[PDB]
Amino acid sequence: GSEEKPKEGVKTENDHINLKVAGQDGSVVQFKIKRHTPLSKLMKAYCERQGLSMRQIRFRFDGQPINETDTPAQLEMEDEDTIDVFQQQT
Amino acid sequence: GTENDHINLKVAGQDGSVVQFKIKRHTPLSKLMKAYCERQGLSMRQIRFRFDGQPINETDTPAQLEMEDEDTIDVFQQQTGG
Amino acid sequence: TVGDEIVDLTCESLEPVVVDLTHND
Repeated sequence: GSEEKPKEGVKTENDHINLKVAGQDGSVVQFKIKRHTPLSKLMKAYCERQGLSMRQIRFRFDGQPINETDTPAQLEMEDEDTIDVFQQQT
Repeated sequence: GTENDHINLKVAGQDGSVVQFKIKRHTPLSKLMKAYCERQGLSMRQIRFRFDGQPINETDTPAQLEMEDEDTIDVFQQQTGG
Repeated sequence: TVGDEIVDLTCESLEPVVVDLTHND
């Protein structure tokens, strides 16, 4: 119904952006996260979303693992950017 | 003239209705627009205030925008950056 | 997606100098 976060308004961190996480390469999710904040803050969203250990899933960013600890800013994420999640049950 | 004191900004609501607002230069326009939202009933999030030809940010300031006490804040509802 | 997004990040904005409001409109 509602949609916040600067629709493509990534300037200089501390200006929250929407983060898209693609899980199991079957669909996508759109998270809203600033940047300077570790991605591990985001990596659990998907979980609370799909029911994932958070630590068990595997995320990625345009050419980066973004090992949660990685903050979007540090890596240079953007609004609506995506972070692919690939984690089997094995 | 004006360094870090107040300055009046004219915010236009796309419909041709602009408003005057004194906002201290080094102050985030988020206040001036907050008054605009106050003036009517906008959301301030669904709104994007553009400065005389210059996308605006809640944190953007007249100084930061080289405005003055005789400039104009342009208003646009959702379209600019954040 | 359909649904909010929890995460809670650092601050959002900073105000160096203060100021009041006005009427008009």
